[PDB]
Amino acid sequence: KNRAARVRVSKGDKPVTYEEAHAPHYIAHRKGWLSLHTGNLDGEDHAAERTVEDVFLRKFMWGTFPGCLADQLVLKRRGNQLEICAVVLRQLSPHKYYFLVGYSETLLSYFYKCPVRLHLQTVPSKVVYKYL
Amino acid sequence: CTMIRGMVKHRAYEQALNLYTELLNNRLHADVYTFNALIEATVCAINEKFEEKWSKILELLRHMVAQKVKPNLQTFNTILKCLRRFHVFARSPALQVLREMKAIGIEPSLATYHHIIRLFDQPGDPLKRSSFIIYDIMNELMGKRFSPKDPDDDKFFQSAMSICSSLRDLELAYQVHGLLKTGDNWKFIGPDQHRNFYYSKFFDLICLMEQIDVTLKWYEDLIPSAYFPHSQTMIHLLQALDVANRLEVIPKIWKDSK
Amino acid sequence: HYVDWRMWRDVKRRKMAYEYADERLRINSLRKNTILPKILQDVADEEIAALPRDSCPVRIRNRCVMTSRPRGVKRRWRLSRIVFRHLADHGQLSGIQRATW
Amino acid sequence: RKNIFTGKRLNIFDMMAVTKEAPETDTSPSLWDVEFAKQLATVNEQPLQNGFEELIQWTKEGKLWEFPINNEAGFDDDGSEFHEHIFLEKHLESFPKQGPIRHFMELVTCGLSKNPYLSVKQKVEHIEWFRNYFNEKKDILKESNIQFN
Amino acid sequence: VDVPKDLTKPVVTISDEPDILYKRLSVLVKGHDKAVLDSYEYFAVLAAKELGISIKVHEPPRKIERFTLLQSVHIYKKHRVQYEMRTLYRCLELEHLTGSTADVYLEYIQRNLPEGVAMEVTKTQLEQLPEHIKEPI
Repeated sequence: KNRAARVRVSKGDKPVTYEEAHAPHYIAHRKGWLSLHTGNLDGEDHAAERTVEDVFLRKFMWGTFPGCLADQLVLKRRGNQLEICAVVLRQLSPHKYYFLVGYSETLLSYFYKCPVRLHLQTVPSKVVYKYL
Repeated sequence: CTMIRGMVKHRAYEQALNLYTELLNNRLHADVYTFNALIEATVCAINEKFEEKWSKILELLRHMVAQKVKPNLQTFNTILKCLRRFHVFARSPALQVLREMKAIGIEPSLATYHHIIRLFDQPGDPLKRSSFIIYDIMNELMGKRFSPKDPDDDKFFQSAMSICSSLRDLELAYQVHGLLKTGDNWKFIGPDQHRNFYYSKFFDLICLMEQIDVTLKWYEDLIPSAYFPHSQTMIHLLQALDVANRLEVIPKIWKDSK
Repeated sequence: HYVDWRMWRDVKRRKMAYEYADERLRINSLRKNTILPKILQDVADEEIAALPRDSCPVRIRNRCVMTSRPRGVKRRWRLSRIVFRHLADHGQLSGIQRATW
Repeated sequence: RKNIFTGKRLNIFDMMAVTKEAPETDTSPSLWDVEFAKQLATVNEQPLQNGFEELIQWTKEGKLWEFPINNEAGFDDDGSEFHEHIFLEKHLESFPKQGPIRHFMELVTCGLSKNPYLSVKQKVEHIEWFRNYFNEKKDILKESNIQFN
Repeated sequence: VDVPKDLTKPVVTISDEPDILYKRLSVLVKGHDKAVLDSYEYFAVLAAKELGISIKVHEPPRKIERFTLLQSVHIYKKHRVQYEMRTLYRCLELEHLTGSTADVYLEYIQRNLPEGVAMEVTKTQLEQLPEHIKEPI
């Protein structure tokens, strides 16, 4: 059986978002890519660099916002601009959210030498697409 | 020059006087900024009356002329700042300094007009004297883009609107706002506190004087786009709405309060 | 703090090869021709042999940049097949999708 | 009442419309003027009101790219010229005008001219390294009976 | 009522140097999403028509690069997963536009270039004969 990036139904109680509820063979069909850059296009270079940067950004935003990210990040690259769009819970205080936004933006901009921006969309709770 | 400027910045007025004496002993020539620092140090050093301070300032200006040192906007800005200490007497020479600026060709900046307005803002009735200065200042600034020239420029609008709120002149407030909303002049609005105070006074005056329809239009345009209203401002808005018997929006205002 | 000592060895090899790349290029260019005298080519041979072993670019191995897997690494993404499959299946890689035709 | 910009003045200064505009850039940058420029900047400083101003500020600081995109922007190849890159025979001065050494150096110079990645300085470095190597190997070259040194 | 009383126009300067003449620009945009390319084509076409630039549009045939990887970890050679990358192309052919117009249009359409879309613009530049080519040495 295929065990890759799938959520197995056990009791119809586990809540899953839209991303988790869809198997990989649905990426081109029901859930667009979580990252958008030109590196993987035809004739374009630096695909590996973009992949490594995306992995580091995901692992860094996951730990910088512990228990706050509702779903996986969305990374967009436009020229040298990098935009991280994150769905976040409303558990933490807004002061801490703004502190983390400023800190993460400045640190990522200085680390990757690109004008990083971070857009947070707040939700009361993790949106449940279905139960498994 | 730099020793005098630093000692004036650190309020070492006696030490600044000693440096001036040493400069005179060396028989060297300072520059315009040094003379401005010397004027500030002389004014702030002692609590003498207006006559001595004004005589010393005039003597320093004549000495600067003798030293072949040309004036600048900083000179008149510091002159007005020093004369602010003696409002009653300084109300007269302020116009003389302004006319000196005009004759030399040194166009007064936003900070110069702000200092003139502050000098005319003597504790008491402003209609007696500020009415002779604020309209002329607005006419001079009308339809004129500005550039940052003096550190106090950003204050101007705030102060102006404050005294505008004192004069209850809706047209003057509109002219001041249009001056602010002309080209890049909005960038001279100042820090967060100055912006909040300016917008609070402006909206309070609008609620007090303007028609309730245009008052609500300004309420939508400025709040919360420009600033978050204070409780007193919302109280004044409620009073204006009650006067205009348009009570139907009172719950909505409460929603806005929430 | 590389993944394993093998990745550390490969990093050392890459750095040393980059350091000695120009000297190797010049000596090899002296060697790889039929114009210069054979004795000069022989002394160039002994010179290039005298260079450190780890400076040879052939010793550089394209390991996965996240798990140090020596084989099954796609050159475009510099990732092993397992890690690349994981990232693509989660959709974290732009453009890459399951192929059905 | 009446205009207040005309009338009696202090009458101390003259009609000197020209301020201290003499050039004094040869002096070292004074800390005082540098710090006063910060006061002026703070006077003109305001927080961003919309995205376009953010982009303008980023471009001014150099963080953003300068559209339309120039793939060679910020690069000048040490200010070289095409004739410097291509015609490298001028550097072949110490090498003999004929013989196997000249032919090999001709091949090297042609290859370097074909190279679009190395800078002119790097090509000169390669040529000079070959020159020094051949100078060091003068005895072997003379034993092999090819003209050099 | 809070409209600005007077706006400031950006500084535009006219240089005595003759403007560059561009016969044809081929803005070839590559992407992974056909709808995104369609929207960008609509944007570029509307912008060019509003700027009075002669523009045609066509779609070069798409490319699909496919590769194959082992599905399992240790040994299941018979079972594989096939991945593909789709590069869809849209070519905008602009004709008879000057250097300043080309620069401003390219800046406008590149600043608004969507993420995941790459651009390859080729500028055919009209030139006159060099001074030394009219007659021999």
